[PDB]
Amino acid sequence: VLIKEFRVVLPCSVQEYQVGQLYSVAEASKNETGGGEGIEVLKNEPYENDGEKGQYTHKIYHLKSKVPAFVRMIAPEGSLVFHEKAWNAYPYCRTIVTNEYMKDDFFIKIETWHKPDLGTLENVHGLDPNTWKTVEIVHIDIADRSQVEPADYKADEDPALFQSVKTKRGPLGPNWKKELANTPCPKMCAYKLVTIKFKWWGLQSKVENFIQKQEKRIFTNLHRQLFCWIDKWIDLTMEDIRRMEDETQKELETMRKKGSVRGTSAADA
Ligand SMILES: CCCCCCCC/C=C\CCCCCCCC(=O)OC[C@H](COP(=O)(O)OCC[N+](C)(C)C)OC(=O)CCCCCCC/C=C\CCCCCCCC
Repeated sequence: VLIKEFRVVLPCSVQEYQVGQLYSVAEASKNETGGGEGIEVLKNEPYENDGEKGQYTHKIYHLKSKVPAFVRMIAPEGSLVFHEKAWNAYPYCRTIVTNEYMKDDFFIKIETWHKPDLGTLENVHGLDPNTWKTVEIVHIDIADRSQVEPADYKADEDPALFQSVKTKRGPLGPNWKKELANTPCPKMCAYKLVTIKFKWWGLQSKVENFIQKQEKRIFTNLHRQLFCWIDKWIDLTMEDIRRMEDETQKELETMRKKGSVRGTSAADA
C-alpha cells in the first residue's frame, strides 16, 4: 500500500473550480478516447447517501495500449478495464478505482478536499497522526516546466505562457504562488490523498510506485490544461456542465469505436 498527498494550488476560487474541474475532466476524457481505448461513462447522477448530497459517477477506462508493456505481459487478455466510482460531494470527493480480475487485491482511492488557501493545511484528511507522518506530500506547480514529462509538453498548454482573456490572470511566472499569497484574486488548493494497493508478489512496490507516478502526471497535465482552458469554462453554470456531460457521455461512446488511439500513454520502456 502506498499513500501520497498531492497538493494542487490554483489561481481560481473553490467555487469556480467546481465548474472548471468538471469541464476539464470532460474534455480530457475525450482526448484519451478512440480506437477501442478511452473513457466510458456508465453513470453521472445526483445522490444522497445518509446525510450527504452529491454527484455520483461510474466510468470505465479501457487502457490496452496505454499501459506499459510489462503490464500487458502479466495481465490476462481483456482484463485491462478499470471501473472508477466517484462520490463528488464538492468541496469533498471520494473516488475509487477497481479492476474485476484483481478483485480485492487492487485499488486506487483518491480523496480530495478543496480549500480556499495555498496548500499549507496539514493532514486535512484527518488521518491517524502516525500514519500521516508516513505520507509523502507532493506539491504540484502547474507553472513549473520541470514537473512536466517532455513527451507531454505542449506550448499551447503551458500556463507559464498563457494569459486569460476573460479574467486577465496573466501567464504564471516562477513566483506566481507567493504573489497570489499577498494578492487578496481567487486562490485555492486541491488536497488529493491517493492510496494505492496492488498486491502481487514480486510487483507490489513496482506497480504501486508506477501508479502514483502516473497519478502525479495525470493531475499535472489536467490542471495545466484546466488553467489554459479557463476562458472556455469560467463563465459556465453548473447547468451548462450537466448539459455538456450528457453530450460528452454520448460522444465518448462513438469516439471509442472509431479512429485510432489518442492521448496520454505510459511506458516503462
Ligand atoms: C492483472 C489485471 C490488472 C492490471 C493492472 C495493473 C497495472 C496498473 C496500470 C494501470 C492501472 C491504473 C488504472 C487507473 C485509471 C486511471 C484513471 C484515474 O486514476 O482516475 C482518477 C483521477 C483522480 O480522481 P478525481 O476524483 O480527482 O477526478 C475525477 C472527477 N470526478 C470526481 C468529477 C469524476 O481522476 C482524474 O484526474 C480525471 C482526469 C481525466 C483524465 C484521465 C487520464 C487517464 C487516461 C489515460 C492515461 C492512462 C495511463 C496509464 C496509467 C494509469 C495510472 C493512474
